[PDB]
Amino acid sequence: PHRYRPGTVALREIRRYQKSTELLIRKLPFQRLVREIAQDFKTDLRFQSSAVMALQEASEAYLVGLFEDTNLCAIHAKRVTIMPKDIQLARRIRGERA
Amino acid sequence: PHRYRPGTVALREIRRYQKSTELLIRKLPFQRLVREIAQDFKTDLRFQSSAVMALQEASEAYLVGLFEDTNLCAIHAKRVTIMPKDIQLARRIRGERA
Amino acid sequence: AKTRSSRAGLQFPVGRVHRLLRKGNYAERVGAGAPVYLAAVLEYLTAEILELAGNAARDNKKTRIIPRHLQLAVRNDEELNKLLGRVTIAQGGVLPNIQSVLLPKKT
Amino acid sequence: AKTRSSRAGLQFPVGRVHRLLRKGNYAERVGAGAPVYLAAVLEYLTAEILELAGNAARDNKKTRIIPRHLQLAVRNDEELNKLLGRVTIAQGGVLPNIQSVLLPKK
Amino acid sequence: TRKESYAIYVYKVLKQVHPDTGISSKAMSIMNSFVNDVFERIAGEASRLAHYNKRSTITSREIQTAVRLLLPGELAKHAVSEGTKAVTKYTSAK
Amino acid sequence: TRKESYAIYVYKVLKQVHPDTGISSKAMSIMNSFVNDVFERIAGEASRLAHYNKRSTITSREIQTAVRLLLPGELAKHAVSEGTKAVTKYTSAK
Amino acid sequence: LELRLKSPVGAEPAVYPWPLPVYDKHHDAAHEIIETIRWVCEEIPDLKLAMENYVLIDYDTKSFESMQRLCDKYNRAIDSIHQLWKGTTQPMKLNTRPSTGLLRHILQQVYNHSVTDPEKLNNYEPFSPEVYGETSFDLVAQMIDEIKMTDDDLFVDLGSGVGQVVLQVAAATNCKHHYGVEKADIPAKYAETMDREFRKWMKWYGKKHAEYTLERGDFLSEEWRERIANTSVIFVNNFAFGPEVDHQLKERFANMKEGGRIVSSKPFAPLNFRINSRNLSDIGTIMRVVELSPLKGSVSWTGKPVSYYLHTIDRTILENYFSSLKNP
Amino acid sequence: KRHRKVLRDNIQGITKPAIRRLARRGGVKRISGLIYEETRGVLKVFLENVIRDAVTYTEHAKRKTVTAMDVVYALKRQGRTLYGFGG
Amino acid sequence: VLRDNIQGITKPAIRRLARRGGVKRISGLIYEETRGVLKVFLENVIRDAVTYTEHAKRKTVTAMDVVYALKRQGRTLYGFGG
DNA sequence: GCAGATTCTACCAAAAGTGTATTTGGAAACTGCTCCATCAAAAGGCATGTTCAGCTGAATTCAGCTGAACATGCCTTTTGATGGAGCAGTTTCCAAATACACTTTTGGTAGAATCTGCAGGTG
DNA sequence: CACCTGCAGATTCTACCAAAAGTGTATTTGGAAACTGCTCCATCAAAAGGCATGTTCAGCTGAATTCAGCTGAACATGCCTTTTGATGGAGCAGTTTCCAAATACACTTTTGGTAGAATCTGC
Ligand SMILES: C[S@@+](CC[C@H](N)C(=O)[O-])C[C@H]1O[C@@H](n2cnc3c(N)ncnc32)[C@H](O)[C@@H]1O
Repeated sequence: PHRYRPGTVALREIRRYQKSTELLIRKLPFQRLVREIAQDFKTDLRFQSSAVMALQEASEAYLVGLFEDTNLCAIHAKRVTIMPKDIQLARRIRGERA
Repeated sequence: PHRYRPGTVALREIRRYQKSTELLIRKLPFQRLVREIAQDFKTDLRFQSSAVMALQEASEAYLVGLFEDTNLCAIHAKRVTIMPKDIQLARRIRGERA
Repeated sequence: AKTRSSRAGLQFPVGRVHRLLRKGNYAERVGAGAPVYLAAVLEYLTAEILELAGNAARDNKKTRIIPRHLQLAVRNDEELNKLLGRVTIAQGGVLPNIQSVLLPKKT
Repeated sequence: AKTRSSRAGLQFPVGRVHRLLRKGNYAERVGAGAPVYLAAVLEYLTAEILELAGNAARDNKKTRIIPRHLQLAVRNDEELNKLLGRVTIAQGGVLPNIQSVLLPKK
Repeated sequence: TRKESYAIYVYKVLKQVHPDTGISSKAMSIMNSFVNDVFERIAGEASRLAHYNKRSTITSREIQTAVRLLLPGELAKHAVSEGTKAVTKYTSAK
Repeated sequence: TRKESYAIYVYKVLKQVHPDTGISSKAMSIMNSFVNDVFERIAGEASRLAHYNKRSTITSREIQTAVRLLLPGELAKHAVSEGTKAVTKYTSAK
Repeated sequence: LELRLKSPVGAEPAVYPWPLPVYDKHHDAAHEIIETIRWVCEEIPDLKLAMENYVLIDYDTKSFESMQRLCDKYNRAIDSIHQLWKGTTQPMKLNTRPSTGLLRHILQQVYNHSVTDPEKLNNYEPFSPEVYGETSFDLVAQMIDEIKMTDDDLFVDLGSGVGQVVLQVAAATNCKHHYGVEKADIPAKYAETMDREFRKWMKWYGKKHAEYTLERGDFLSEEWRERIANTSVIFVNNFAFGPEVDHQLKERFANMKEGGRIVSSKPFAPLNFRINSRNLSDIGTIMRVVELSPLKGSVSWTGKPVSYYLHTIDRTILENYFSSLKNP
Repeated sequence: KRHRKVLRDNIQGITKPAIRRLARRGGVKRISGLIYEETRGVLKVFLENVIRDAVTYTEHAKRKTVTAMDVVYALKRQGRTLYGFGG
Repeated sequence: VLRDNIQGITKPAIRRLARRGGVKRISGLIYEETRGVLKVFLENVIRDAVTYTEHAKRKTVTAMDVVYALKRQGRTLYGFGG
């Protein structure tokens, strides 16, 4: 049985997703997370569907860009595997936790 | 001939400079640098004294905070010595390079 | 009669821009040349982004500009990338870019 | 005539805040309570920083607040530090802080 | 030509909070910068709030929402109570 | 209530640069956000500029300086020429 | 007294006075002495063997004695090579093209002797045509290699500065003629002294050059419209001359005959040229454009890579526009 | 209006594969097992912050519906300007 | 002995800045890197300051021109007016 | 001991507060109508959970060599004193910006109709 | 990846028009322009406090080596998101009424800022 070596498919996935633009988090699950969080802030809120899509476009752009920085932090440490400490260093330098 | 080990005095200086607030770049040389850069944007300019001082307070605070991030990057790579690649990583994540 | 846009040789609406400047509470007064200059700049920046985005669309064998083309245009252009450095273009995706050390083999 | 500040029980100048709001081109109109509310907010924030700054002068055995004390008060206070996260206090220096890994192996 | 600042009012507040504490010129200039800075942030946020809602007027309500958007948690809560208190007191006075 | 957008003007310019190229509604929405965004940025820089200089009028001169402050190198140069040209022409036509 | 470095061919030796004249804070007579000696060592195997004698690599720029022991070793070594050159070994041929490291050095030597004060040429305020010419060696080499020069061609440098680009092209490639025109009086005046000095120095080193003229004129003029059209290789330096000037130069590339190539540091039209329904004023209706590779080792003072852009006159662009308009 | 199901633990709807995909778009080739929970925590903070401000704009306008514009303004305030939704 | 101005920002001055920044050991290459970074910082801030100077029709860069420049660059500075 | 903060007298345009009359933004009131929440049903795109082992991260060891500490010596910076380059305060004056009444043009947009780029599947 | 079919999204017209935008007098005034006084900036001299440079070696960086076990790849299974539709109605948003509160002067009063003189005090 044929097997690509570890990393081969990962690289293929990188090329595929960097070529496309569709959102990567499932839509309904993201909508529920938005509603759950909003509900804890204020009860009985309604949402325009484009308000939830706007939050999703912004959340995914934010996460993709944070993973780029995280990746640079792992590579800086001579690793190719991102780890919680890379995300933390990236957020600290960005002033998100500084 | 008494001799402090490598690092002992460095640590001593960190403690000393983190306790004080005086500027650390000498004034005249900073002023010359400022005038030279400005001359490229507009010739025959004068500077209020407070203008140069504000530029120095801002420039020094910028470099000191950049050195803090640089230091976290060197430490992230398991070093205690900052290198150019550490400053570059910090600036890129800050979005000054990105 | 003639529009202030025609007198200035512009496609963008000088009248509209003058109005928006007044309603925006930017200053007590807005001179006549302000909206002309501003409409001109907005028109120029939009010409620039559409020039590059239409080229990205052509590069991708498409005749219709979509958000991805606006993003490729902006991100592949040093100055537009900086001007929009803190802006997110919805459905724009990102530029293909794989860090070298992650590629296989050697040499 | 009683100053608007006294009527509001404030030290900060309501009249001046109203004037600054009007001429700042923030809106065509400015209601009567806006400058009062805003002045009170500015007074409160001022008291908060001077309160912590004064405490820092005290800890340092000083009776006069200097920039260093404002910096120590702000950077040691989680909320003020975030409010002023992109502000540089001239002659403030930084908080004493050495990364643990840099300390000698006692 | 007059150069206005918040210096005298900052000083009155200092005396309320620390009666026997003074403040240097440089420190006062920092406090003046602070007050002007917060004034501008709050005012700008209030300005945007009214424009977003197509209102010609910045009232205590826009100042309040601006405060909740700009200040961190506890600071916002106390600023809001201080502001509400001052407008109440003010409104109740011949 | 009628809601305005720069759409028809963006379209006119699109046709000048790329005659046979169209634009999807989502891209046009992005272009409308872009124009509004830059308008606000330039207008705000102009406003502050005028205030800093105690001027109650925003003239093409404040727009030009705002443009120089806001735009990166080569874009500022070209924007400046286009605006200057538009004003000189405008003023010649009446 | 003085320091003398004698010619390998027995042209006329180069004389450097003592005390050493300084041209600027980065170029002095001493550094020219050291550079000559390295490059002559590289051309003549035997010379370098004779430079092995006595003390070597303990000379320093200043100190009469330290530079005189090097000069004196060189002058003896030249004599020996001249006696040898009467024999089985023959003179350094003047049909041999120069190598890139050697060519760079010949222009550097020449430059210092024409321009006795380059800092003054470097004071310009950005955004005007007075902005002093000259380009890095690497860029000019990129042009020479990629855009072939043939002996059916004519080379012209609009805004040549001191004319060093023209000179470099003429020694390295042949053409019918090679020219430099420069507007601002000071760099053009120097351009004449460069043309003469360059010719003297090419013989001196025993290497081949073509035929060239550096001319003092104004490249932002009517006469030069015709010069450009009957020319087929245009190098033009511009970017920091202002949009106003970019328009007027563009108009003159419009006058150019089909086939013509323009090498510039300015992208006159987009790379990917798309039609406009008002390209009756835009230069791109008559040219294909592609951007040449940025070269690192030629950074500015903002630290930006310098590019050149290859534009080729092709009227097919124009023919297609017109046909689309004839339709319907 | 009768009932309305309780919302809980929806952060788990941000699955391991979705996070892997987002990291791939970000150019990531290998991922530690601890990254998924760390990313959920970071996304929750991001969302709480933007949603808090957006709802603040909603309440100020005295509406009960969070609009795309309330989100656009909230994003803009946070220095995350978003184009494409009226903003 | 001459001296390039940016070189006036000396190794010792840079080390002190680094010390206040908590730095214990420094690579020799740091000094030039720092100079380059500082120049870019000053070019960006001074360019804007001078833009405000010229708009005001002045020949003197004031503290306020600098304060406004720093503020628009997201580097708000307290203590010099504004 | 002293640079810098504090106390005090005198001057006054600038503000700020009070009084009067007019103007108006936007709240309540009623309501048209978009679009949000929600239930339904179907199904396949994906999430989940597992197996297996490639190869990565983490540990350990070690030697070259780069930076830290430091002693040695002078040149660039800091400090204090002095003509003017212009930053500002004042006065004059018009080009140009509100304010206001019509008159005309135009960008939206509601509704129905036909077009056309390319998503999506195939080989 | 070029070719080819079905379709949602896009560019194609008709008619209505209030909101724009523009054309035309009257009235108002912001700020360019010129002259000028008062700062405070540039520059020079000299009293003053680091910096440049070469030597020595401690200990750090990074190369080489090893391996436990994490994490990627592939796979089986089937859940739940997605898609297509419909519907009640919450509530957003349009329209008219109309006062509480804001703008708009005009006038009286107080007040914060500035300038100069001189004593006081934290550090
Ligand atoms: C960037 S400099 C050229 C430097 C040199 N060509 C090089 O490549 O290094 C541009 C030159 O263009 C010249 N120039 C501008 N307009 C010109 C004109 N109309 N006729 C001749 N020379 C002109 C200027 O005087 C200026 O020296």
